[PDB]
Amino acid sequence: IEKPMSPMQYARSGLGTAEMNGKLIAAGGYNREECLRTVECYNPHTDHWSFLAPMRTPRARFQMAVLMGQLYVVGGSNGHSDDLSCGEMYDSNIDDWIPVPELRTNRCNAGVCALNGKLYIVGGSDPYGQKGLKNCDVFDPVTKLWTSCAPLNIRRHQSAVCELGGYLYIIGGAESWNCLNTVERYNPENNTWTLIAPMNVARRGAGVAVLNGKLFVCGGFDGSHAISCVEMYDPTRNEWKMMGNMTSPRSNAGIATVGNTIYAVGGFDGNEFLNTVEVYNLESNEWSPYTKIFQFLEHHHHHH
Repeated sequence: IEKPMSPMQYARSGLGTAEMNGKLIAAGGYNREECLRTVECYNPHTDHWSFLAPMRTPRARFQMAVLMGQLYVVGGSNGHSDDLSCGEMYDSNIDDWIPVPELRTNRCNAGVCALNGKLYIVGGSDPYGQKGLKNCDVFDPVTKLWTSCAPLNIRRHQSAVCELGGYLYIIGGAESWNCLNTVERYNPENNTWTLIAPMNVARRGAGVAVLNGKLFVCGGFDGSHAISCVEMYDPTRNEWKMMGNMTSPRSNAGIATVGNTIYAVGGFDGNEFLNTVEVYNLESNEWSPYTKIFQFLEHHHHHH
């Protein structure tokens, strides 16, 4: 009737995550052992993880966006001594990755996000530098043409990015070794970045999920700890609020909304690389690694 959620097969950090067909996608990332090209997929109804088609090459320190029902991955790094990594598009119907040569780059830890049918690429860094980038560039996957975009006010990498209400929010990150609690909002109507209410806690490698028309920033690294703090942002009020803490501290983990439940997966807890998963509960304001098993013949469930 109730069980702790099945962890991933591989421990992952610096992974990309996204929702698709009511399932949680966890692509790539790395750990103390290796870099990953495998893509895992959690079915909440059956509480099983399964593999999607692997990426062309191992990819970590990258971000993933959904654009018109399709996953795009941009940037990242490997252990193959090859800065260049072609962009990849995932067709959910075929279960295979399509190359997008126009998205080939060596940019790492950049915010990758969709908005008005275009793919935004914000901040990040060359795979060796710690100094951030202000750069913003827009890719139209239909016309395959790039277009210029106003730069950030503050250079940053490992920021959490997301789209809500037709604006982009870039959240925290790091400038050199300095973690940021600053948050910038992009307005595509007049091409501007605005500094909005900062977070309570400065974070790099934090994750974000949009739910109930609000942003839920979860985890990251505050210059000392890999933390488990969660603070929400309410656009209509322009202010942050500390929420229930994750059951594990996670930096550079995977944060995404699947259905109307926020999921947290993988990450680095300060000592070990994680493969665990947990969910947030909105009304109760609590995280839990437990899930209630779906039975369906009398007492029969997918765990036999």
